[PDB]
Amino acid sequence: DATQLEGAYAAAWLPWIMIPMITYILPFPIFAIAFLWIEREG
Amino acid sequence: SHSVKIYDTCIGCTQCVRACPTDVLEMVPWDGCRAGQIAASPRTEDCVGCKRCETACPTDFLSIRVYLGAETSRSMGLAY
Amino acid sequence: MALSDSQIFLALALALIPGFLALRLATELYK
Amino acid sequence: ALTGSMPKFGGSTGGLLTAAFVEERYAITWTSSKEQVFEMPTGGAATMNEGENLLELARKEQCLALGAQLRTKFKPKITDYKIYRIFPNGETTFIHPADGVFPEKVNEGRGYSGKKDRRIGENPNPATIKFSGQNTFETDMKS
Amino acid sequence: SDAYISDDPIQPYQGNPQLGNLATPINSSNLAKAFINNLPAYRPGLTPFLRGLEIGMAHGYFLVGPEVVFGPLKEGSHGANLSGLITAIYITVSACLGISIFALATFQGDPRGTYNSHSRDRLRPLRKKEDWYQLSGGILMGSLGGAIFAYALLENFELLDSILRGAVNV
Amino acid sequence: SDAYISDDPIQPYQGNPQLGNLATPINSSNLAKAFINNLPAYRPGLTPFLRGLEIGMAHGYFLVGPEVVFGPLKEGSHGANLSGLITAIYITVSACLGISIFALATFQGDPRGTYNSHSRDRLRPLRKKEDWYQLSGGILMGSLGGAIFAYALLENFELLDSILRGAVNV
Ligand code: CLA
Ligand code: CLA
Ligand code: CLA
Ligand code: CLA
Ligand code: CLA
Ligand SMILES: CCCCCCCCCCCCCCCC(=O)OC[C@H](COP(=O)(O)OC[C@@H](O)CO)OC(=O)CCCCCCCCCCCCCCC
Ligand SMILES: CC1=C(/C=C/C(C)=C/C=C/C(C)=C/C=C/C=C(C)/C=C/C=C(C)/C=C/C2=C(C)CCCC2(C)C)C(C)(C)CCC1
Ligand SMILES: CC1=C(/C=C/C(C)=C/C=C/C(C)=C/C=C/C=C(C)/C=C/C=C(C)/C=C/C2=C(C)CCCC2(C)C)C(C)(C)CCC1
Ligand SMILES: CC1=C(/C=C/C(C)=C/C=C\C(C)=C\C=C/C=C(C)/C=C/C=C(C)/C=C/C2=C(C)CCCC2(C)C)C(C)(C)CCC1
Ligand code: SF4
Ligand code: SF4
Repeated sequence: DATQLEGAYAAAWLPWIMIPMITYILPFPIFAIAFLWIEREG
Repeated sequence: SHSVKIYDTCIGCTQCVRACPTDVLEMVPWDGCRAGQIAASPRTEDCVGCKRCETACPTDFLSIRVYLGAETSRSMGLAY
Repeated sequence: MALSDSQIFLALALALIPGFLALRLATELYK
Repeated sequence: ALTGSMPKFGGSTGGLLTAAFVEERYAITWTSSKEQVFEMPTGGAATMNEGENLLELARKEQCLALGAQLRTKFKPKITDYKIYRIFPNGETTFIHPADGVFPEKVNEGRGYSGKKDRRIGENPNPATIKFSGQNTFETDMKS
Repeated sequence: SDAYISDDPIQPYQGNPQLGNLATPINSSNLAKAFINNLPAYRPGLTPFLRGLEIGMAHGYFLVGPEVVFGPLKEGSHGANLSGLITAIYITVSACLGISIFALATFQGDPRGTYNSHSRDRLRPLRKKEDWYQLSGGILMGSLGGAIFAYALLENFELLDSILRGAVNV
Repeated sequence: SDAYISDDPIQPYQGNPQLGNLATPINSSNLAKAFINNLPAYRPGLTPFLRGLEIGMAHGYFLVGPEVVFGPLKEGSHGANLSGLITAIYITVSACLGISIFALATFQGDPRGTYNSHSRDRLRPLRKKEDWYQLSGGILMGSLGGAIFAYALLENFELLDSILRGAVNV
């Protein structure tokens, strides 16, 4: 029946790439950008 | 740095100066009380904020107040 | 009836307007 | 530039770290009449030499804790200690005693540096110094 | 009386008893120093890129294994080696992004702490940001290469096994 | 009368109205500068090798795709990914040969144009030939690695697909 993740909805390939980007690809760049922002010197 | 303020209810008992672990306080001549002395806080860049000076004060209310302010590496008591 | 792929892509493209308006308001409020 | 033998001590993990050499170090010098054991403010027991001793510590509070130990835990008292602040360029600054007496006594010439002629319960109440920058004790009036 | 008057195995660090360390056999013996001081982080004379390259090779190599044996793909050989390879790749890229942003944040004017010009830390010898960027590039290159070398040895384990048993001499 | 008497959004470049540029929102806003000045070509402090390494990684990665989808081998997965990989490899080696010969021809004595010692170009900061050779080596290393990383992700697309659908948790 459900051997893997599926989408019975329109553009069901979008979770497949959106969950990696939002959750483990773009976050460490965002953390690096915020760390460089809070540690930059006057 | 913290702000240590001394008010005119001071009686020059020196107990705040003796209780300071970091030597912020000293006694200066006043002629505003009969001891002839009043506390002063010039080296308030050294103040850690322990408020031992306030615990040592006998006047009600206190003649010395410490206001914890901007934290530096000296007021945080950091040996690292 | 169910939504189409083009209806999801319209949403994705149209949310770029609040997405960059939000960035403009965030930088106008000056961190 | 500072005179004195380092006290006889085996070393500890409680001593100087990076911040000693990149921010500031303190030194305390004192003269003892005999070679005798004191407690390091960093933990442990060291031996002060007969004569002039010089010890580098990380904080001014450690130098003042040692000095309070010297003048209270020893008979005769050691009251001639001097505390200096050492900067990373090597610059040494004599800080304690700031005058040359001892803060607990009263010297003619020190000068007021925290005095506020008030009575605490009459600071300006905060509604009036809102968008000013001053906060309630760094002011000049009395309400 | 006895405080540094008898000569013991544990000495003050660098002969200074007011330093916050002790000279114990683990940080001061000839074997411990000969091992540590010749590790790529501390080997004398090396450029930061070569230090980082050797650190990365050694690191990306062993980082493949934990997910090959324990990962979600462990029931099958090919997927297990791929999951270990991409885990090593991700950990390498995250660690090198951290090295780069450490160098970016630390070396701003005269740095604070051990990378200040007045610092006496013997255990942190990369004093310049150029050293840190060369190290980051080297660790990235070496670690990604060592990870794919471990991956290639695990993918061809059937061949490497038949070789090391002499099964190729028929 | 009105020529630089009213204060407009478009200013002279660097406050100099006799320079051949204008300060528009695309070359002078805080968002545009924050993006461009922190790109690896312009990020402050970086060694040329690390600049080139990150440029190459990003570049060799996307250069695999056009031939995978559109190439002569596109009717089959394995050959399409191989044609994309070798296209990225060839474009990388050609571009880095060009970087090397640009540095070889330009930096001869005092160079002419923007790499002359008197040049004021803010947009071309690799003033030395050593910077250009370190950049060429880094772009080559990073681009060949990013190309084979994209190739390895496309070869194992069946596995990466079953992973990202949770099909490996049976
Ligand atoms: C209703 C929500 C709200 C609103 C209207 C504001 C509005 C404002 N904030 Mg803010 N803020 C918020 C929520 C909000 N904040 C929350 C929940 C936090 C805690 C994280 C903060 C922490 C914060 C700080 C430290 C500062 C502000 C500041 C400001 C002012 C300047 C604008 C700005 O820089 O953006 C705000 C900057 C941010 C970074 C907002 C954080 C956005 C979210 C919460 C972070 C989530 C990150 C997440 C891990 C993403 C990673 C994954 C990714 C791939 C999706 C402005 C008036 C700045 C100021 O000048 O004060 C006057 C200032 O420096 N805020
Ligand atoms: C704030 C409302 C909101 C919330 C809580 C979510 C939550 C979610 N979305 Mg969704 N989304 C939203 C609005 C929202 N969405 C809108 C308005 C659109 C139309 C463009 C979409 C389009 C969208 C797609 C295509 C997908 C999701 C998906 C998801 C799921 C995974 C996370 C993700 O991939 O993000 C992806 C987000 C986007 C592509 C655009 C997000 C735009 C919103 C408006 C940002 C909201 C910012 C917020 C207001 C600021 C808060 C500040 C801070 C303090 C938190 C998650 C349950 C995934 C899913 O379905 O999982 C199975 C999926 O792939 N969303
Ligand atoms: C969770 C912990 C964990 C787990 C599950 C593993 C799992 C694994 N490790 Mg690993 N490892 C770990 C922690 C772990 N390790 C730690 C903490 C270290 C110390 C840093 C190591 C160091 C290590 C090394 C050096 C090797 C492994 C190898 C392996 C693989 C076993 C051999 C094999 O499958 O094929 C059989 C073996 C082969 C097919 C190759 C045989 C080895 C060749 C002939 C020589 C390798 C070069 C050699 C290291 C050069 C030395 C350089 C210099 C020091 C002289 C396996 C998947 C091996 C491997 O990765 O295979 C590719 C391997 O060589 N591990
Ligand atoms: C520390 C506790 C712990 C341990 C041992 C594990 C272990 C494991 N987890 Mg788990 N996990 C944990 C906590 C833990 N988890 C928590 C708190 C959560 C959230 C609730 C999860 C959520 C989670 C999920 C969703 C999954 C796992 C999975 C796994 C498995 C593979 C993951 C892996 O190998 O990563 C890689 C490990 C490394 C890259 C490095 C390992 C550390 C090395 C070995 C240290 C070696 C030090 C060395 C000895 C010192 C050297 C000394 C020197 C002198 C040489 C593995 C058996 C996966 C699985 O499929 O299960 C089978 C999986 O999908 N975990
Ligand atoms: C002719 C134009 C053209 C064509 C035909 C393609 C075709 C392709 N592109 Mg490409 N691309 C193009 C132009 C083009 N591109 C341009 C102009 C850019 C901007 C520079 C990109 C940037 C780009 C990226 C970033 C990626 C692609 C990918 C792909 C492949 C699609 C996904 C896939 O097959 O498997 C499905 C996807 C996967 C198997 C991997 C999923 C992505 C993982 C989870 C994360 C990737 C790492 C991420 C980029 C890290 C970000 C770093 C930093 C920015 C934060 C495909 C062959 C993907 C790819 O190459 O796959 C290897 C991909 O990741 N393209
Ligand atoms: C939600 C989908 C995925 C999220 C990924 C992106 C998340 C945000 C990434 C942050 C990059 C911004 C860097 C600003 C860089 C910049 O321009 O600096 C501007 C300002 C300070 O800049 P300075 O004045 O120092 O600029 C000087 C130099 O730039 C040159 O003079 O920084 C901020 O305002 C921080 C506040 C931003 C707060 C952001 C939160 C608002 C949410 C925005 C939503 C974005 C959606 C975009 C896609 C539609
Ligand atoms: C402390 C000690 C110990 C330990 C040790 C250890 C920890 C180990 C190890 C180990 C290891 C961990 C090793 C490693 C390694 C490695 C290697 C050997 C590498 C490599 C590589 C390569 C060769 C790569 C290549 C490449 C590149 C780079 C590019 C492209 C791709 C390729 C693949 C080609 C003991 C106790 C025992 C004793 C002694 C001392
Ligand atoms: C402007 C902009 C944009 C765009 C962006 C883009 C254009 C993108 C992209 C992207 C990309 C294009 C990305 C990339 C990447 C990459 C990577 C991630 C890499 C890698 C790699 C690796 C990891 C490699 C490795 C190796 C080596 C080196 C050696 C040996 C082999 C191997 C494989 C291991 C938008 C509008 C959206 C928004 C924002 C801004
Ligand atoms: C264009 C195009 C496209 C694409 C699209 C895409 C790829 C996208 C994306 C994306 C998206 C869809 C996005 C978005 C967004 C974001 C947002 C929407 C946001 C937000 C937020 C907010 C609202 C903010 C808030 C705040 C404030 C206010 C301040 C600060 C703090 C905070 C952060 C809290 C298509 C093909 C379809 C169509 C054609 C063309
Ligand atoms: S708060 Fe502590 S350190 Fe500060 S003046 Fe009072 S007693 Fe001295
Ligand atoms: S303890 Fe109080 S009353 Fe005594 S000298 Fe100090 S401030 Fe004055």
